Amino acid sequence: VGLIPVTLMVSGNIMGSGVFLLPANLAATGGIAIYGWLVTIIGALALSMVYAKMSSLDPSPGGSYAYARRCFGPFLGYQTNVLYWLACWIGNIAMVVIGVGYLSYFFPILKDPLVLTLTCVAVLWIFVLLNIVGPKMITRVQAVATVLALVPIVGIAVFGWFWFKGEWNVSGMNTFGAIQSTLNVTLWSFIGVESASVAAGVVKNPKRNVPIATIGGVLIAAVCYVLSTTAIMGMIPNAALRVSASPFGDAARMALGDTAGAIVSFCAAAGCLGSLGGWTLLAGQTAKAAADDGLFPPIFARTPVAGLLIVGVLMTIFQFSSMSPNAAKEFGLVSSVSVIFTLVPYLYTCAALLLLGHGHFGKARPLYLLITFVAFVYCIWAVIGSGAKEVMWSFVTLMVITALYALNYNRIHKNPYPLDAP
Amino acid sequence: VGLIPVTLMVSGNIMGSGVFLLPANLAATGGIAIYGWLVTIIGALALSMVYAKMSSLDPSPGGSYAYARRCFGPFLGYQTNVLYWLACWIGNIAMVVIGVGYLSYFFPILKDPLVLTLTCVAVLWIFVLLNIVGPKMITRVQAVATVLALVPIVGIAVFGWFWFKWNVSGMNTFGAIQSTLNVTLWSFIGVESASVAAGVVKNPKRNVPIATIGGVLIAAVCYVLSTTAIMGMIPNAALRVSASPFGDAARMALGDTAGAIVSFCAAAGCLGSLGGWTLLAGQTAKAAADDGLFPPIFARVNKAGGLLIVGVLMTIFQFSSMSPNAAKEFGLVSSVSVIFTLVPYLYTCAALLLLGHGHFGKARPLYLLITFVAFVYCIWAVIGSGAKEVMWSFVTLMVITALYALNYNRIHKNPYPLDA
Amino acid sequence: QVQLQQSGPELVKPGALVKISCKASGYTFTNYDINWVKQRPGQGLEWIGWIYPGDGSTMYNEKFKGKATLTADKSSSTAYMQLSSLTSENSSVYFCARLDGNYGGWFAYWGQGTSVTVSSAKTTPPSVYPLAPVCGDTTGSSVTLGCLVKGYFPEPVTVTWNSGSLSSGVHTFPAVLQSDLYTLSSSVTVPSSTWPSETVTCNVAHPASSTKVDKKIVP
Amino acid sequence: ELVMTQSPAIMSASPGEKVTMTCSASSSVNYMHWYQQKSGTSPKRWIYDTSKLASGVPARFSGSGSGTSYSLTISSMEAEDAATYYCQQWSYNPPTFGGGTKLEIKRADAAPTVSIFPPSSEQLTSGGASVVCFLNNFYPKDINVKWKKIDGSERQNGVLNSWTDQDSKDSTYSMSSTLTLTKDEYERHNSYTCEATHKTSTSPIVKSFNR
Repeated sequence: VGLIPVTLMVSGNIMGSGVFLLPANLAATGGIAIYGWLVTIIGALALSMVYAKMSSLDPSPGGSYAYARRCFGPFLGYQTNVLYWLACWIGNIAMVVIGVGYLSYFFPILKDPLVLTLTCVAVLWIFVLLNIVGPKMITRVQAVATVLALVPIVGIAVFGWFWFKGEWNVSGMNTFGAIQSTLNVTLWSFIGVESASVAAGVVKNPKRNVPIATIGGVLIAAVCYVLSTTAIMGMIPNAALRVSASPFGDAARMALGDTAGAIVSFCAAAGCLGSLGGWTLLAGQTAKAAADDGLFPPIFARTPVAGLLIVGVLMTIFQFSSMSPNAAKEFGLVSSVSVIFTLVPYLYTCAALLLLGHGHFGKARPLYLLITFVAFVYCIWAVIGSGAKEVMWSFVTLMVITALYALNYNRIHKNPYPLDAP
Repeated sequence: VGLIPVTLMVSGNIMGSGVFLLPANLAATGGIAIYGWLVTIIGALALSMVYAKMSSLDPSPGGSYAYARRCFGPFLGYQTNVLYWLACWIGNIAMVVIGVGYLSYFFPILKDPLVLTLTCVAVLWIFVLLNIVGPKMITRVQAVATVLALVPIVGIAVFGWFWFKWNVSGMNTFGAIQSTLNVTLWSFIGVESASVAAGVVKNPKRNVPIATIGGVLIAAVCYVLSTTAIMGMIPNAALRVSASPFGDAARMALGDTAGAIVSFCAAAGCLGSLGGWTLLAGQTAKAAADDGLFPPIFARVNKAGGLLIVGVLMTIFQFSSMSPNAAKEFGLVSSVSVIFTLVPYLYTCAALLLLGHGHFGKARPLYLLITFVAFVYCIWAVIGSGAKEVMWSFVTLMVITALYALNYNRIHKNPYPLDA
Repeated sequence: QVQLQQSGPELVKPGALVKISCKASGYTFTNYDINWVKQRPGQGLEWIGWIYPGDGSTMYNEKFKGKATLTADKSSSTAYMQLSSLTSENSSVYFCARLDGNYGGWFAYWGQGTSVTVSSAKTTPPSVYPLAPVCGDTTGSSVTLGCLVKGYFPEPVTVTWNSGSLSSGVHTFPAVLQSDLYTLSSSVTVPSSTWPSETVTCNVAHPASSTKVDKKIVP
Repeated sequence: ELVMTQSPAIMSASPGEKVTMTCSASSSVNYMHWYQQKSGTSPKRWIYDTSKLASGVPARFSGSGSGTSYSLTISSMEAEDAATYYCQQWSYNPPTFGGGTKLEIKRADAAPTVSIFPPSSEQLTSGGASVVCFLNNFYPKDINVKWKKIDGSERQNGVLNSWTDQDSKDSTYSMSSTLTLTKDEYERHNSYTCEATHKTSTSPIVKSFNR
């Protein structure tokens, strides 16, 4: 509530790494990389459409999870919840490290292990508290931090004056196999949608504001990306093998003049902590939506949510079991698996806008039937282009979820179609 | 129909590689390997229980797929069908290669590429025809071939006289047994043969649950009374079999001389399981077809199985793997389908709980535990299976889902629907 | 709001079959199932089966055959036949019903109900007789005047006092058949000063033989 | 084949009294559903998922139970509450309903207000004769007539009784006894009496008429 603070969240929850994204992508060239932002933005825009439409037909508590529930039943709803709930706070631990690693990286306040681990846990509860007492208040905070974090990116254009960069300086491979290696970066840079969908229930004035923020935030972060990754791969820190090594930041203050004292990392650190609260917000939301139904422990619904702390207690437990102990083999990899979890809800939501809203089409049916087919292929490629290892455990999680469900809802479950009786 | 020909199928569809299994497992030792057959047989027996019970409460067309349908709805039923249907015939192409590769390997009739590829396609339709006109006739064939194939294994015990053979890669006893499961967990992908065989099978609700436990307990004895009767003492030490595929090695340290009649029947015990799987292929296809899920053609007039659509595909995917250059990508697929088979296994367990939570006894905790083992069983099997493979199993679910929401858009029955 | 309403008719002859309909509105006909239940004379209700306007249908075992659930997407209604009807299988008003979802497991919307008589007795018009009070007047406080209606086999009848304006102190009694003919009675109570003046007329209606006869009560 | 067998069959309660009807079950089920059917009309959703109240259902109602024993209850009874409640299940196949629990309102016993009527003109002018007797507004339901009475002799066959359910505005009962015969028998005799032995009085309240 209302619209303008939400449209910033939908975009903010995407750009928790918009400032650093460029260099990591410049490795696989940056000239024929823009020749790849299309495939990404097109597919990603198709997803923003689906969620925008699905939310206009049903402003839910809600999902995602909600849409999944209706579409496929209780099982896949319950499942959609867990996966997404985990991806929310498990994805948060990597955001504090990098978040704080932007404040104490340029001063440099403090750096050592047991020193940074405490200020992260500290700032975590700093946002866990803002959520448990101010849905409007937390949306204010993010709205503030995301605008600050945008100052640089929006300030970068300001184009003068690009200089023919490496164009296609990526590893020797056909233009097709070259763009494929660029998607491994761009496809995952739009895991910010559905922020309004689950934000519904709150958000207020939904059915309109949500679908608007869903397309707004995306079209905002879509411009930022292609009007930032271009305004740097030409001409500030070229050639490719100049940024390909060092993390961007102070490199934007030489080839057009800013001096420094770099005030860049001072706000690009808030644009990572501002997205902290937003995700914990969603965490408790999907948890409540589920809790309010026969699926997922009741405590997560108790006026915002009181069990918002169970997320905080866990985020801290999984903060210590990754920083202090040396390995870390498990804490380290788990943080990347949760990212794939986020793709399962994305999937079903599409299947939902079809299976459910096959009536409210227009019938501009083929047009809708196609947009959902793109968003489908989008999510599919994202998965494929993601090192085997990671995916393997996403699967094993489904494996567990399933068993975990049939062992907790044994009799509470409503079977279609049931047995006979004798 | 009736029982005795089916109990042999449930076991036959497990031992399509029971004769070769030993050596591949001897690599990771064979002494502390028996100290691993327990974990396997226990978990695998737990699965045979679930299916035996689930089928006694509902003799279905059927699944698996069927149980999955009731349990979770139409979507997961439809999905359970595809995955299992594919795993049936995609798993068949590797059975003809190895099957024929047991006849023309010891004579040796013929060996070359475009020569073996033709006799496989030939023997494929040889079983595709036996199925499209004789469910009893095909069960006769397998019943015959599986008994023949058992002659060696059952004849191996005959124990005299074992000789003291953990020679696996340096690793704690726990990490040593884990590497043994990568062989044993997957050696029991033969269950649920009777469950899907229901509808046919006749006299079900009893015969099926009996064959489900019978076949397993039969192939469970064969394994542990064969892998032991060889890792002691015929071809030891470990690094004697660890290199060469067993077969003629069982005719020196106790047995008769040349002319090995072993590979002559152990080739039929691989072709006899050919028809059985195509049988199930058309069965799960029909069961699904007979419901709103899966193309209608797979259910027709003739009182048996569109059983040819499977044959047409098995041939297309036979050529696109032997004659053609590449040629590896379409070879990985043959191993992915194996994991597909684990998804039905999963839901079936979830079913015997979610559905049959009444007919328990209530010996509830006892049932509630058996299903928990079979659960963990299927879970480990998946984990202990090189990332790559699993990744594409997931991508298949990805596709299946989209494939469904794009074909049953309006036919789908939504719980709970929208509004106005 | 869901409507899901059906048809009043009709009488049947043992052996022959009936086809009842249930036209649904307020929701999309093809999103849910359509159920049928059979409730014997003020007794327990017996489920019959559902039907998906999308395609197929499930039917209660007990009543194997003897009925086929059909439907047309177009008219947004769903037919329902009773195959080999017999004298005793007579409704037992038949109800159509839609769950609130689907799947499982409780009916949120019911049809108004369809009464079905399966007898070979011939349809007969009623015989409305105004009942005359009471022998002698200047009597008590208020007067009770009746309205008999004997002789007919088509079940549904509609007795009314003053077109439904005099609906107080009226007691209409359930019909009874002594021999393939239902006979019914009804009463109405009004002050002693009311009836003599105004006219209390009982508008008996019987559509099954299309016989509307509205007698009036006079001393 | 999962039997519901709910009890009591019929019961009555005064306004303000606590009512409690149960529902046994052949074998264990999860969830039971309750509907409220008033006078033959189409049932109404009342209790779904064992303890969920429907849209309009008042707080006064509540459901509970598990396995084989479920039960519907009401803190304070009300006139409206009067009806038949049906427990039903869908936990197995087929779905089934209970025998029903018939709840009636309790009111102060009242004596009949008997009226008697003659064969109307257009009945004797068609070859028939019927004497009507209206025993109205009484409680409890249990009442017996008196086999009419013609010239002291009370006829037995030709008697046709039909009973009102239970008036919704006072909670009393009504009863209609009508004696049909030939045009001949109605002029043959001349002393007609229909009595009423309702247990509010040990002495029959009688009405008679002569031609």
